[PDB]
Amino acid sequence: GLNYNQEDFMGLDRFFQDAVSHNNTDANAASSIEVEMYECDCMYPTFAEIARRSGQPEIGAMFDAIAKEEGMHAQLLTKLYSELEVKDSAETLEAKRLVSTIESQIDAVASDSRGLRRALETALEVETIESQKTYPAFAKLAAEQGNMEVATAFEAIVKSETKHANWVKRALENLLEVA
Ligand SMILES: [Fe+3]
Ligand SMILES: [Fe+3]
Repeated sequence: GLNYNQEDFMGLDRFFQDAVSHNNTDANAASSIEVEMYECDCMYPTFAEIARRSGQPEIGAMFDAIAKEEGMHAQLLTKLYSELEVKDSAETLEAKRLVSTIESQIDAVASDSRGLRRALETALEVETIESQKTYPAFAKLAAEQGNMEVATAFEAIVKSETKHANWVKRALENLLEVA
């Protein structure tokens, strides 16, 4: 065989960040807020710039639209936990550093067709994990704990992240269709 799994081109897969599981729903909300704001603030704007600089403005507009919706998810949870003090974990700080190293190479990243391909594939990876695993698990726990309002919020976030996965897949299919 190859003898190893190659890491993705330019480390773009490490843009994906997952919320951390806890026993307590306030802490799951805090972790979600953290990650969703990182995607709103940092991840998706960077993907949008890769798209634009690759000559793909429509896909860039999609990433800008998704970014705003990640902020909506965070703001719903903030409304429910008004007093929470959310801080970036080590892993979010590392991801923000990575974002800044791609920004300072943005021209090279975009000029290679893998830049945008891997950005879309990383978006798909997070939207998949969020929609199918992480936020269903948070919704289930919140319900178990009798926290109906927060369970309902996570169920709405699940719906939205599922939509994003669909958007991203359709965009990937078109990106890769030349004609
Ligand atoms: Fe998200
Ligand atoms: Fe999303």
